[PDB]
Amino acid sequence: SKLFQFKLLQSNSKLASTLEKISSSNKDLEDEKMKFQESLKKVDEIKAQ
Amino acid sequence: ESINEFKSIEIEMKNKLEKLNSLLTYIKSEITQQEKGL
Amino acid sequence: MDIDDELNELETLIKKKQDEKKSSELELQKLVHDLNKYKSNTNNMEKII
Repeated sequence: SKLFQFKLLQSNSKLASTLEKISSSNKDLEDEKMKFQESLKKVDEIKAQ
Repeated sequence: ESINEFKSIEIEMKNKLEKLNSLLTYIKSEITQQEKGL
Repeated sequence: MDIDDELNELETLIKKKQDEKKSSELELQKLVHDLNKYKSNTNNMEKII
């Protein structure tokens, strides 16, 4: 049971690390979406030109 | 600029797929922690 | 001259269409990269059977 508790703590740490990685990936995706919106605004400016 | 925007949209779709895979893996790892109560 | 221009325009449109197809090609693999894999997962379940 002590070994199972240790394994559960390790699994919780791994899940926290995976959640942090997923949060960083979501932040990168949001930055990419903002860059795409800026590119769309530049395309609209080019259409006006 | 339009070609670059299309490439950026494709890269964003790939990154979103990777993030969805990572989120599914994290959800599986969190669901695998049900035995922590015992 | 007019005819030439028209032809060029058509070609341009065709090019754009091809580009779209290329994007679809990515999708044509992306979900597929998991889709059959999902079936493979079911195959693992079949092993349990």
